[PDB]
Amino acid sequence: ADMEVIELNKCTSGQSFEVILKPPSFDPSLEEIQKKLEAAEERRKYQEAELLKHLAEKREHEREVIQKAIEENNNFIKMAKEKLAQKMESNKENREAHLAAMLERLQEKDKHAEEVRKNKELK
Amino acid sequence: REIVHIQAGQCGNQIGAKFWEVISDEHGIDPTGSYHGDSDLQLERINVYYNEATGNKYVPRAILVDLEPGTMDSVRSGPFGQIFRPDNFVFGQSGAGNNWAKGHYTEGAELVDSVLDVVRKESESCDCLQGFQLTHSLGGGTGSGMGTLLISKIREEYPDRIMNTFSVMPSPKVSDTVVEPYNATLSVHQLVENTDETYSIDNEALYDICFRTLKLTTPTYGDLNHLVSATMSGVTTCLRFPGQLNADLRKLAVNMVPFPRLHFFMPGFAPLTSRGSQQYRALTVPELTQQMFDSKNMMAACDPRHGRYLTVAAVFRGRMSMKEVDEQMLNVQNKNSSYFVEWIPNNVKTAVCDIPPRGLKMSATFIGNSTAIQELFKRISEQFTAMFRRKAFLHWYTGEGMDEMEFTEAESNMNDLVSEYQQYQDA
Amino acid sequence: REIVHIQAGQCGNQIGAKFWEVISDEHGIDPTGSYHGDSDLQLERINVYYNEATGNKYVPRAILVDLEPGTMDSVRSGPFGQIFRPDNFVFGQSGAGNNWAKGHYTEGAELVDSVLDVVRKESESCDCLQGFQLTHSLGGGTGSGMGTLLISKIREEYPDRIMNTFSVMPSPKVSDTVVEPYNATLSVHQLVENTDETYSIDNEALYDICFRTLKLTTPTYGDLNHLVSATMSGVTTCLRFPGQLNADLRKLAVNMVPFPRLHFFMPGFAPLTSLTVPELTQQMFDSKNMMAACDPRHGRYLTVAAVFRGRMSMKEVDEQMLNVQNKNSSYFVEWIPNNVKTAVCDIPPRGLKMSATFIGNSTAIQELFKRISEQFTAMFRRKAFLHWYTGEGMDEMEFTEAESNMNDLVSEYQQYQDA
Amino acid sequence: RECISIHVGQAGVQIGNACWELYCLEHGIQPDGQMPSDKTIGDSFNTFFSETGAGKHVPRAVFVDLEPTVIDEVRTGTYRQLFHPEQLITGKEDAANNYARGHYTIGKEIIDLVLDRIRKLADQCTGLQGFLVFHSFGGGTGSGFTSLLMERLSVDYGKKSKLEFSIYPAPQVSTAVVEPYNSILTTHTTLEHSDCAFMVDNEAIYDICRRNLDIERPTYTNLNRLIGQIVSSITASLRFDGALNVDLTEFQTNLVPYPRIHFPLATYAPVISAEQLSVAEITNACFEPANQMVKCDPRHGKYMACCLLYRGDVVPKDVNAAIATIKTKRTIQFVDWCPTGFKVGINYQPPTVVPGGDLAKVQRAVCMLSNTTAIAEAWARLDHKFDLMYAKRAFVHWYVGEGMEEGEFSEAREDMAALEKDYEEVGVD
Amino acid sequence: RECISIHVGQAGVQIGNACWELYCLEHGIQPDGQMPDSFNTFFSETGAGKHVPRAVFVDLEPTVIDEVRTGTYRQLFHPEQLITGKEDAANNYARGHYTIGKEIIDLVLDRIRKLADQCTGLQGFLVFHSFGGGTGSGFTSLLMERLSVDYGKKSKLEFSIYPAPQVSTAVVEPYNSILTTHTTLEHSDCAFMVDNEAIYDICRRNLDIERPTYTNLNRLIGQIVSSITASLRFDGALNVDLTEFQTNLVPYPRIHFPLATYAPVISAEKAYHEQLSVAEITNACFEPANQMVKCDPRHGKYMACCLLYRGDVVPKDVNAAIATIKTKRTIQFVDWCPTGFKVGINYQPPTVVPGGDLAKVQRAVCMLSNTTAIAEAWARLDHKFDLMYAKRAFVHWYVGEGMEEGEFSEAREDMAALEKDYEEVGVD
Ligand SMILES: Nc1nc2c(ncn2[C@@H]2O[C@H](COP(=O)(O)OP(=O)(O)OP(=O)(O)O)[C@@H](O)[C@H]2O)c(=O)[nH]1
Ligand SMILES: Nc1nc2c(ncn2[C@@H]2O[C@H](COP(=O)(O)OP(=O)(O)OP(=O)(O)O)[C@@H](O)[C@H]2O)c(=O)[nH]1
Ligand SMILES: Nc1nc2c(ncn2[C@@H]2O[C@H](COP(=O)(O)OP(=O)(O)O)[C@@H](O)[C@H]2O)c(=O)[nH]1
Ligand SMILES: Nc1nc2c(ncn2[C@@H]2O[C@H](COP(=O)(O)OP(=O)(O)O)[C@@H](O)[C@H]2O)c(=O)[nH]1
Ligand SMILES: CCOC(=O)Nc1cc2c(c(N)n1)N=C(c1ccccc1)[C@@H](C)N2
Ligand SMILES: CCOC(=O)Nc1cc2c(c(N)n1)N=C(c1ccccc1)[C@@H](C)N2
Ligand SMILES: [Mg+2]
Ligand SMILES: [Mg+2]
Repeated sequence: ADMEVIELNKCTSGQSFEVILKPPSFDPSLEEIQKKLEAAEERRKYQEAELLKHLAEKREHEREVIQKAIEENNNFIKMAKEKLAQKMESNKENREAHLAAMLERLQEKDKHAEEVRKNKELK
Repeated sequence: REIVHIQAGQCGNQIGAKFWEVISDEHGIDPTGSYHGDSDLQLERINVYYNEATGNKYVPRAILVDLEPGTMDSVRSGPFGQIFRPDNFVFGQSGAGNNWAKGHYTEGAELVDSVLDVVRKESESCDCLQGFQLTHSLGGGTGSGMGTLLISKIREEYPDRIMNTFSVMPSPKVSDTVVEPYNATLSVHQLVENTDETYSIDNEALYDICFRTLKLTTPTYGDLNHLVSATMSGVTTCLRFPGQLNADLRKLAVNMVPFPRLHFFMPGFAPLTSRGSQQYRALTVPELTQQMFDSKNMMAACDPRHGRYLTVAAVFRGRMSMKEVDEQMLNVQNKNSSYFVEWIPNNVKTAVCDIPPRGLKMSATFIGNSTAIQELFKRISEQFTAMFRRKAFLHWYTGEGMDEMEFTEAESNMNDLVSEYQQYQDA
Repeated sequence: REIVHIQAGQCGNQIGAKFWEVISDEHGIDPTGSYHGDSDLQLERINVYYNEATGNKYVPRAILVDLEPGTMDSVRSGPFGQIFRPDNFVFGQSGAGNNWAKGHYTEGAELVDSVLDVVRKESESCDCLQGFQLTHSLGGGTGSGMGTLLISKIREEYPDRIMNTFSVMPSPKVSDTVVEPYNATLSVHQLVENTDETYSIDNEALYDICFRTLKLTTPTYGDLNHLVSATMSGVTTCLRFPGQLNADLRKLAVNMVPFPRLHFFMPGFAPLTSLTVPELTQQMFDSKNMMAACDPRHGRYLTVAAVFRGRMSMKEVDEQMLNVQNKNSSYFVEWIPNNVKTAVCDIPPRGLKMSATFIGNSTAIQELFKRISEQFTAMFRRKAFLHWYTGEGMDEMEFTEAESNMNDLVSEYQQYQDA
Repeated sequence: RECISIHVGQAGVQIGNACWELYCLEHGIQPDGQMPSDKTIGDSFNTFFSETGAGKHVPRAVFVDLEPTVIDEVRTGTYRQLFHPEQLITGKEDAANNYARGHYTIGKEIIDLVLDRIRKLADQCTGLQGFLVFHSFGGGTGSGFTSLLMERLSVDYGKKSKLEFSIYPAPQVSTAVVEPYNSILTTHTTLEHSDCAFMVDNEAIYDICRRNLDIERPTYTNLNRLIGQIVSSITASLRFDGALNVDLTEFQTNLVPYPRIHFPLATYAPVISAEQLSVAEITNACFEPANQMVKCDPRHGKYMACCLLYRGDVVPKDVNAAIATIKTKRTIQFVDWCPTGFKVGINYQPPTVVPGGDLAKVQRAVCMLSNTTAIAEAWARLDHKFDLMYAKRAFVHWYVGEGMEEGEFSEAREDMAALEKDYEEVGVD
Repeated sequence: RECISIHVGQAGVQIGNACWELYCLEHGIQPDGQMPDSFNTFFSETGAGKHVPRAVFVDLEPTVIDEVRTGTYRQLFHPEQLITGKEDAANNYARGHYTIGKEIIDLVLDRIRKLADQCTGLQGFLVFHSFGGGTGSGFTSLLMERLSVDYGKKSKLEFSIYPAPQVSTAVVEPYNSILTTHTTLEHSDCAFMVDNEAIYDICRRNLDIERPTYTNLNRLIGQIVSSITASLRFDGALNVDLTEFQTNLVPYPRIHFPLATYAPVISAEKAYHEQLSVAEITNACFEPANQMVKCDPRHGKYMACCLLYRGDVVPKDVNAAIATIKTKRTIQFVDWCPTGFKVGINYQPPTVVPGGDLAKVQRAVCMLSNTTAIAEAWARLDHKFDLMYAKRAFVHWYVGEGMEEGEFSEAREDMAALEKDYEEVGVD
């Protein structure tokens, strides 16, 4: 706009200068936070120590499954080891006095046949 | 697996003889020695009926009991005489009486132990003894009375193994003794509690089969034993022959008896006669089936009409095709469908062995748990208490060492068995 | 920086084999020895997939798990056989069952510790282990059940490092076991909480890509693996090749997953079997060429990566890349801004002058979960074949505990059709 | 890995002898045990045989019966060379067509010995799998010893599964009336100790021969050759190693959805008599009530798990479109809640038949293992006999006799009633 | 007096390496350090032969720092002055600031303190770093917090690389910029943003480069930076010392961000056309094309304006040239501050990188404007950030490494309030 320069300095390898054109027209850093950076680590250290206290969780549940299975299995063997031999010693006991129940009928057609000749040798 | 044979009494023994010589033919044995025959089967299952001794030799597993010499030296002097091991004969000496008690109590028990002493041998010798069978009369003491004892003493010693008899139910027509009813009722009692199966054989039948069905005028104890002889081969075959069954005798019973009492098979046969009559080859299968299922061809006098078959086995003989057999067998279960029980399902099984009997190209034998057997029992108890009226002949047992109520005590045990078969006219 | 590889299960393993020999070609390695090829690049980033041993030698960083000999002596007897270090093989002996529980609980945990023992000593050997990747089936136990276990035991030991899988989601058509739905739903749960990215791969797709798209009548497990083999080379390349990316694997994940569940990239490929740029592009963005059985139509793209291959002018590449994002502008989300980035490495694959691969985080993946969960509840219904796991020591409701975890992951993908 | 065959009972034994025979043809073993194929030191068929000594190839089997007789014919006709004299236990006295005898009376005595002679064979096995128990349904030792075996095997062997092949009994070629009791007895004690169980209806086999083989009235060894063929097509998967069905679990993980429901229905493909069929046509035979293996009708019961076991010259490229028009022509028939099946098992090994046998050499054969609810038809067709007898105590007293309980009968019929119920309880929604 | 350069982050480092290179050309130092007051403003006369840069280079991978101890220049630094750190920041601020930062910061901070100790009256620091992107945002932020504590008055000038969709790879970018820029801004003094897009743009129009490289872009930024730092390396009046940077450029504590514009970018291949007139180049500075951050200052008000000339120029020319920038183009000044133009002449003709892309020019111009239209890119950013955080988008990676859901809220908060100051400077 054709202006006048306010010459502001000259030295070895240069020259500065303002060129005002049309008047202007009248119109705490803080150190304490090194404890903020181990506040951040306050919550990391918590998170990973929880997908651990929740993971060492899904763990000794595996202990169960793995064994609360085997422990339900032999639960069947030692149910069915006597669902056998206590069904089967109820059997040996059952027949044997159904043999006797046959034989003690014989001693009875027998110790009567005896007493009916001791009655012939008396008639 | 192995079976022994007790054969006691004049009637029991003269059956036994003919039986033995007929089956001895089928396997082919010299009156003494060993095998003579172009067949080769025979000997698979000769094991079962013949304990074999040194040299060549084959000797039956037989015990012959009688309470008097007479009828034992009949066998030894007759047909297949000296075939039986000498001291397998248990002699009698004494009376027989034709009286149950003498044979079951006094003169019987007098022997008995000596019989038990042969059986105990043969059976204890026998490598896997399966069971015994016995033959005898039921009216008359030495058979009916000794045997019913034998069996009672046979069990108890052998609970274990299965028992089995061809017993001869006596008729008012064609018999010797007024008393037989008394005799029978007493053994019938005995049997129904100590045997596992009991082939019923009426002499009423046996005689009737010869005059109604043979024209045979003077029927002996000869031609008449002849039938029983045959019928008995019939029944036995499949424990002694093929390998198309396998016939455990136990299996055989379990599959024949529903109810532990009532093991009273009335038997029957295919063809017949011996002397002046033949068969012009024509035993055809069909005419062989509605023949073994004809009552006028039953070995007990009943009539498997009134009274229904509980179970029924049949076994066929001869190189004939069974592709017809099941198909005739079928047919009769429709042609007479009414008179099988339904409540035991597949209750008539039939099998075939194919090496014919003496003579006869094709033949059939029928085993038969018919509650029409009630017919037989109810006939004998009909003349029994017609005797126990004001207690007639009874006095022979009165003193022999028997009791008042003991007759009645078996009059009753029968009268139950009667109304138990009528109880199985079921639903 | 360095990555190890776990390859477990008959399906997991026969994939792993094909993968390895294909990438082993790209770098050029003798069935045993070392480099043979006129190229020179290869070896910059061969560091990453190959721990090298004495003599000449190169040996993969590989662990092979199975719960029975059978399919391991298939690799050792087959193509690039005796390439993997002898005792990097973890044998099974026992049953596998085609049953999740046996592999995740009983016969699995029985081993496991021996596997952990190889990994621990490859990874601890490894100078800066960046992460592991795993391959395996999802319907059938030794893979889906052992692996889901492996990865659970792999984290916890290595929280730290990032996990990653090519998992093969099974189909009702072309499969062996009635039960697979049960198997999958059980691992889907597992994965969605323990992996950082998971390449979904339908056999429904794999097969379909062969009969609608290849005139191949009797599709093997051979020519069908072939695809995954390829698609897997595609995905990996830029952690293993140029230096125009640099692809931390972590960086790679952070820039691919918005929300910590839902890392379910359906992939895709350019050409097919035993190519111009435009016609390469509008083919990798076609469904008829996706690796999950989806249709990236009903469901919008979350984030999307494509990797291009072949000395070609890429000035054409983004000029076609932009084009898809306008001729298909509706179908990517707005609320993540520059959410479809691509990169180009120029060393082509086995044969094939030009090629491209598409990793795609698409909510249309919900379509695949729904489809399994649909035949899963229809089975857990009157509590069907469940009895094979009943007595294996698993819980009645432990199924329903994963059945629901899934139905969430469905209606989250659905909850990201938002505004 | 390994795999032991037990055959108890006259029927079991002969089915056995007639398929160890057919195994032997299939794997090329001359009777004496030696085979001139390079497949022995001690893989492939080692599932069943053991490479014992330096020459022979003994079957991993044990044979038990309570008579000799049947076991006796093995130590008789060539094959006499094939087993170890140990592996065939015989037992003096018979079981007599009676379970009580088999389980309690005569069993007690021999079981200790058998159980241990099995334990010999399991000890020459690094990782044994399971047992195959062949046995007759009805009939004595077959029902009763089998039952006792399984109780015990269940105790002496943990996981180790058990597959039974039962011979469901048939009026026409039986002899035994008491049959039904025996089957409903065993089947009750037996079923919680079993894993999956192939019934074989004698009647249906007798049937096949009378229609398909032109045999007038067919023998036992007629029937056995047929069953021999069927079993060998089932076991086929684990003997040559199949491209599916390759272990006992995932063989059957396939077949039994519910613990109780074991009983799959089998159907053998081309039974055709010497003195060829299309891949399509044979598949379209499997679904024909005639060619079935248990007399029933699955066109009206629902299917709930379906296998197809092919054997011979087949490209899957065929199997498929053949199945396709099994669904657009015939009766689909699927349950409320399980896919629509068809695990398909290809084995390239062409089927061998017995040399002067009844059937001919076939190019391709199919096998279809279906778990349909219509196989409970024969669960009642049995029951009804049992009911209509026990109603009168019929044959009971033979059992109470050997030692059994009046109430143990009640109790077994109680089980079928409840089973017959589960099977009805799987239809629709 | 003295003056230390810090370059954190892949981007920082390479911008660095490509302008230490250009410094080296300008002051005549052969790579080895030896060259056969003044420019001691940047280098130190260490030992008897060499001329080590007063710099420190930090990154969290090796890789990039590794390239330097490789290609000649390898001779130029002290092995100490390049800190590398094993594991990556992974495109994520949290990681850079809190997780992976913590560990290395105590070391760097001290290795800087070595360089400040061989200096009698140190001035301030120049921090080169990428805006978006991991270590660049995150470590920088932590650096500045700490440099602010360890160094009193001593001012800090930052050169940020405002990130651009076409040549980036990262989606999560925006978050990282808005994050740092928040913690960073109360610890900074004046800050030159550099819009990759705008540079990518210059090359595509002005250099004929089809799809330009990073090392393409860097040579350009190298040139611009070296025209800014120029004042304090040769010493010519105006910007003798860092203090003055702000005194001329920042009227308000917050408003740091000046807009740069480099003059004659023209490609050898055109290197012999009758070169450009003192007038015409000035008349380029005011061209949205030749800008340094993509926006439009023809509509935003200017509030402080510098022209930094370099080469053969008599001020006589400059003037009447400016005169008809007024009577032709858009004046555009704020309510209350003169009408600018503090003009800087430096006689040192501008040197270019030898087999580079641009040519040896006789005269070049540099225009440093503090316009309120540079807040256009403050929003073009924000909007991305907004439209993501709205869905939590990528957040969980952060909460993950250790951060606060609410620390995000709080940074957008700052931009919101800034974007406001920047609007609040128009008229009255
Ligand atoms: N399919 C078939 N069934 C048979 C065979 N042999 C016998 N049976 C049947 O076997 C069933 C009875 O079982 P068995 O083995 O015969 O009798 P077991 O008591 O177990 O054996 P035994 O010692 O002979 O009594 C009946 O249904 C007969 O039909 C055979 O070879 N094949
Ligand atoms: N101008 C320029 N920008 C770059 C350069 N390298 C990366 N960027 C940009 O920087 C942003 C990513 O910043 P980076 O420096 O790569 O991230 P960083 O964590 O600082 O570097 P890393 O150590 O690799 O993580 C993206 O906008 C890139 O476009 C470069 O060499 N020059
Ligand atoms: N069929 C057959 N029955 C006979 C024979 N002899 C007699 N009986 C019948 O059976 C009854 C009893 O036989 P018997 O031998 O006299 O009895 P014993 O005292 O044991 O000799 C006889 O009274 C006849 O009814 C015989 O030769 N064969
Ligand atoms: N593509 C691919 N999938 C397979 C392969 N083999 C089996 N599958 C599939 O994976 C699922 C079962 O995996 P499988 O390998 O049998 O289980 P695993 O051995 O216990 O891992 C089924 O749905 C099959 O369709 C194969 O080798 N390649
Ligand atoms: C001393 C001889 O043994 C006897 O006294 N009596 C005996 C004879 C039988 C019989 C059975 N139960 N008891 N059953 C048979 C049967 C008929 C058809 C199919 C199966 C078997 C045939 C063999 N004959
Ligand atoms: C185990 C091997 O690799 C993975 O598991 N996961 C993986 C691989 C990627 C990938 C990504 N996100 N995840 N992204 C890529 C990419 C494409 C465009 C821009 C940035 C990256 C290409 C290089 N490959
Ligand atoms: Mg498998
Ligand atoms: Mg038996």
